Amino acid sequence: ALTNAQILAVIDSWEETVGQFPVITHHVPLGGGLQGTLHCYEIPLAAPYGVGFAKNGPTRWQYKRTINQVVHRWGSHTVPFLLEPDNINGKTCTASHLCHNTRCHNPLHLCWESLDDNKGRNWCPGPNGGCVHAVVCLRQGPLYGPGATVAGPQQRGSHFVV
Amino acid sequence: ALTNAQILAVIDSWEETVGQFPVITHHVPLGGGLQGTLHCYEIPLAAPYGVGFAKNGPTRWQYKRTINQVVHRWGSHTVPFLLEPDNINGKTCTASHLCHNTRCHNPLHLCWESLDDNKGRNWCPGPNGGCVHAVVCLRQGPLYGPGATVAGPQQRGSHFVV
Ligand SMILES: [Zn+2]
Ligand SMILES: [Zn+2]
Ligand SMILES: [Zn+2]
Ligand SMILES: [Zn+2]
Repeated sequence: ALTNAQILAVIDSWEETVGQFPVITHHVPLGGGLQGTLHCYEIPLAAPYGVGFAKNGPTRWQYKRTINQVVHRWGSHTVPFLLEPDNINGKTCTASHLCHNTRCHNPLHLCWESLDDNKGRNWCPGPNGGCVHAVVCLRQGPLYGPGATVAGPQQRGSHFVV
Repeated sequence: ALTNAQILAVIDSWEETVGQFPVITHHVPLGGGLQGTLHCYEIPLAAPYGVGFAKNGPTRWQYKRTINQVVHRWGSHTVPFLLEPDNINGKTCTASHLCHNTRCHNPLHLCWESLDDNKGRNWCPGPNGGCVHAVVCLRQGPLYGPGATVAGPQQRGSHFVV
């Protein structure tokens, strides 16, 4: 439908609008006890969201542009990757938040990968704690740690061996 | 509300029956380039599954016992933890497979924890690769690794900073 050149124009106007989103500066764990700073550019909570942006459900938004009378819509976080393959290993690529902040649309905080890869960064030790993700994590995952397991492997008799 | 004695009887009968489940030896990644050996006790693919066991949907089974003239049913993997709280402050406890093998019912391969703790093990480096789970993993998670990220963080202009 859209040529690569038209797509580039879409990504550029998207970057300009997102660049005006209010910035939140916060400190995050990088792994191994090291602290770092991130600058998230967050989409407003209420209209005005910025030209082309609109809510798309509970906590999702989409970017919409009408080109040559045809209406085009994209998930709000996906625009930076419109020229990239949209699947890998047979899995649909998703806009993954390295900052783990849903409202953030900073392209420096997003990557394009499968939902599984996306989900996993959540338990990742971080760039400074052992992260082995080829496209390195920006911070330690929010869910990383010992867990809260209430009961471990056990047996009353002697029927089993590990 | 079964007495403590009745519950012990349920676990004991469960253990004896699962103990007669065919034992499959799997060699799995431990992390750190090392491999280990696990003995999974797998529930048959079709009837007969074993005394007290029945299919409860796809890839799910139930264990039933008649106590005081009443049939009781539990998820086939939950029996080892019948004496433990079923939730911590509302957070539902789940039978988590440390061996990541659904058909396996080896109690030495199961732990009792929340869905999040359960999910996170999917990406753990393993017991020899840096696992930090309080209740240590028996192996490296199936999804652990560099991942397959199509595109990483990047911006075209200079509207953003990390
Ligand atoms: Zn961010
Ligand atoms: Zn990582
Ligand atoms: Zn097993
Ligand atoms: Zn672990």
